[PDB]
Amino acid sequence: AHFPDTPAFTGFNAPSRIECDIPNLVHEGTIPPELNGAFFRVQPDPQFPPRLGDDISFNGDGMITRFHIHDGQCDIKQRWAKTNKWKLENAAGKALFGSYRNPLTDDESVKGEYRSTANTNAFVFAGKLWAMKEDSPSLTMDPATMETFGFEKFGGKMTGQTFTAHPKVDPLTGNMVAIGYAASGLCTDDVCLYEISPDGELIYEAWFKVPYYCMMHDFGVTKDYLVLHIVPSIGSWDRLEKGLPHFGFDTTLPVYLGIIPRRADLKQEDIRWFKRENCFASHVMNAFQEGTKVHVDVPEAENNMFPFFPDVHGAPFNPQQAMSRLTRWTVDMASNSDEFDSVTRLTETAGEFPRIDDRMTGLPYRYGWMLEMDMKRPVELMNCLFLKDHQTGAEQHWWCGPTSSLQEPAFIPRSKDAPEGDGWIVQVCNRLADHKSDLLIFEALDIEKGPVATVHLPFALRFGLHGNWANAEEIGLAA
Amino acid sequence: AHFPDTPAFTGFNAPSRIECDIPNLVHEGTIPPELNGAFFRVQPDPQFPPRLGDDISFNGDGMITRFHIHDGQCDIKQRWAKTNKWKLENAAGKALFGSYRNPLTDDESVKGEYRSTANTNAFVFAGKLWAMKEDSPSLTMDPATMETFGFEKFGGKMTGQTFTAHPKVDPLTGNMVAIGYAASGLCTDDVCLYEISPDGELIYEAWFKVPYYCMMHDFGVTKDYLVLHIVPSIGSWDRLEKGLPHFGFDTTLPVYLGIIPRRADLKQEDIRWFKRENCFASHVMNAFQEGTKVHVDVPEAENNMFPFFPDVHGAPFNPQQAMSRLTRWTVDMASNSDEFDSVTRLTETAGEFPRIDDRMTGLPYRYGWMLEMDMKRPVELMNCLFLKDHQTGAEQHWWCGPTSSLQEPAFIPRSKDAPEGDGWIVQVCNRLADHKSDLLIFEALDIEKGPVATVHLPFALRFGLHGNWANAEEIGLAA
Ligand SMILES: [Fe+3]
Ligand SMILES: [Fe+3]
Repeated sequence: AHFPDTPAFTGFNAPSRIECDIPNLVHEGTIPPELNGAFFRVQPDPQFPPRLGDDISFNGDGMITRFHIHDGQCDIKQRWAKTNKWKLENAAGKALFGSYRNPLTDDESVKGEYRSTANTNAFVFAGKLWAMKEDSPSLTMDPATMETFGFEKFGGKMTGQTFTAHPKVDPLTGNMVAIGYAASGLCTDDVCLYEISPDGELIYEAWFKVPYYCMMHDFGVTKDYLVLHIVPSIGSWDRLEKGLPHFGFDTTLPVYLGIIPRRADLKQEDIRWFKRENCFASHVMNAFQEGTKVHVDVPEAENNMFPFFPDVHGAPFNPQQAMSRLTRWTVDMASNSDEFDSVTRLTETAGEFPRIDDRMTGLPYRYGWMLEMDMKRPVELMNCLFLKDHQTGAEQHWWCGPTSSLQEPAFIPRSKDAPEGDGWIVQVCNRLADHKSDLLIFEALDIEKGPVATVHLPFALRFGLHGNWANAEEIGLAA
Repeated sequence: AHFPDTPAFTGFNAPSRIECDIPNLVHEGTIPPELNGAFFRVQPDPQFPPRLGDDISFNGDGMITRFHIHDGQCDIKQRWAKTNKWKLENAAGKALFGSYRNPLTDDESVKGEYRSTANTNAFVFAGKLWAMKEDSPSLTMDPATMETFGFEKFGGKMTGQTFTAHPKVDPLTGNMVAIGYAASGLCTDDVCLYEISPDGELIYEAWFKVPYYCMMHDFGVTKDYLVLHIVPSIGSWDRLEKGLPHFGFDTTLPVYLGIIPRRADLKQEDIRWFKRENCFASHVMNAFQEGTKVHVDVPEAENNMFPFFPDVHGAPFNPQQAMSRLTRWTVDMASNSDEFDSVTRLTETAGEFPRIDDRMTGLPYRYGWMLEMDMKRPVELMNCLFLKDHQTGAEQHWWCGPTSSLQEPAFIPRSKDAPEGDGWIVQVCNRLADHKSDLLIFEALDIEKGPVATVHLPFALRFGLHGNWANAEEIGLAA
């Protein structure tokens, strides 16, 4: 394959496309013999050169990595998420879909096809692996063999056209809670709220409208509510006609937080929109209720964090204003006005990719992990694992050294009823000087001493998005 | 896996064990659209940590790489050669066989098992892939799927216990010509000569004895003769009992060249042994007859080339005396004495891994390729591809640059009846600074301009041994 000689396709961003199997990877330290399950993660990775001759990172085809940890060893299986795009392009021997979220650039042969790359999450639910991209229904896959099933529309009961890549699991029921924005077509202001039962059946789909179409990438869930931030990374057909990146950031628009009842009978008038000044947030650590209030913890930045989705008024990217710090947004459902009850920065540590012990989804919670950017460290940039204790305020940091960077952590519980945060953190480390990757395993509440085990891969993973652990019994692997 | 922190298992020698599939690898330049077939090569690569806690390179399990070149692209498939050793150790979850060519160090559970790692050649013949190790019958594999069949003993017609990893194909018949040394058991002086017809049936097996047991790694074949050099890298049960490496070099023993009739009716008295002073040679570029003479071209060194098989009298390794240069050994079957007719250095270029256009096997020939060690080049060591023209004397060199090294080249003919050397050279390049490998494709008689195509692998291969091209119709791949 002849790929462009551009930054998105070179160096750390060289196309990989490795499908492989390796058991018993070379490792150092002690892999807890308690562990029996697998960590799934996804990397965008282009099957073919892009039609335009360049592209962005968020547009590579989804390649799924599984790290099966058992018997004190770690194995790898890596396979493509075989979306309709993947299959059509594979059969044609070339790219047929064009630029990111831009159907105007697709070959005529694939008009009316799902454009999903399934490249944003590798999530386990209802005995399936969900390879997820927020512009289409989720793909599903067999978590044991990693074969692909297809797109999931729940027996026709899902009528929305899209499904999130940030599903939540409510611990009170085991339901998956999801959204789909642009639900009636590209750039529409319609959103669906979905709840799926543990058996994988759609329970309900509820439609509503938002203040403006924008990237609704993530959200929070509480017992009673969907908690939906409205942040003006906006897109439009006009942008696409003009050849611009689908999204761009508008610093002149307000930010909202919508509190939407988790109810099949939802009506637009049931929703409360709280309003604040322009800022940027993408991911949700967790949300929870307290009295008549809703709290959501997000990495908040002063301005846009996506250089590839630029300022709509032509301003150059501002890295300093893109620094994000975990911040609690609180709204009171009993309040008179639409003002937030409070906005409170929770740490001065800059970071992103927030995670919790997912058994605390929607509940008051003590611990949060993030990828941290510590710009004071020497470097030759997400260079630390960070843990925040909301009860005491305490912070832990672990630095991966001067020639490495880190990918999103994932929490592994010791047992179903173990206390919050009792378990391990796993995360990919990019060993950039060695052009390879490690899988690191930490004691989840004692990270400063470093990983208790380091699993070496004999090749490099690419930049990853989201990932998750599941125990073996949830994914068809050996007890 | 916990591997030793020793040079044989670290850095470039880190265990890989990658089984993978990647079509349409990222590449630069122009892959000739004429090419339609595959290059197979083998790397020793340990499935498990060694029993002793250290080992040597020549003892890793054989991992087979196939580069399928077609339609102007290159694909990779990499799979283990599943020897009985591989299978037994895989089932046990640990190493059971011990040190190199040393049955005394094996677990009792595998007494009486073939110790083959099938790690020395990946050769195509009779519709099969032969994964070869000279201490046992060859393994065979499906060249299309790369599944393993098992060990080949030709319907019981092979009674020798071993088979070479340097088979030759006689162009006059299409027969495979092979030897097996230590044919009646470890360290014995018995050798078999075998010829196999193009259909894969054993034609004959002929037994003879050699002046002394030694590493009989390679040999030449002419129309009438097996041409067998006797070089004193010697082994013995006593060495093994004393815990020494199986082989060690004895500078006090003479070197012989045996001329053995290619005849099922061979008797010991039919053989002529020519004798010369101590020196070292391992590989054969080619052998051929002229009148009553036999010529064989070998990389000759003054002393041992294997530091891991040390001088039997305790001398430290001498790298200067290990420099090998292509040299013609000529013997006259009509001569009165046992002296060589002549020994003539053919180049001052130092190198090894000699190859020809294999359609010239056993015949007078014009071209030879080698891996060259040019110690005058900057380096931050096999660093050049070398081509010798025996007709004009001309030499070509291509240097892979200051941070790379090269593996064995293989010649690809343009067509069955194309002239000698009309075609391409393929070879793996170790891009050590990038911890990855390239496959290089050269115009076989115009190498100084560099490769016409460079195929990037998204991972590193390990040190390789021998490899071969076959056209698609010889290996079950698409026309
Ligand atoms: Fe995300
Ligand atoms: Fe050899």
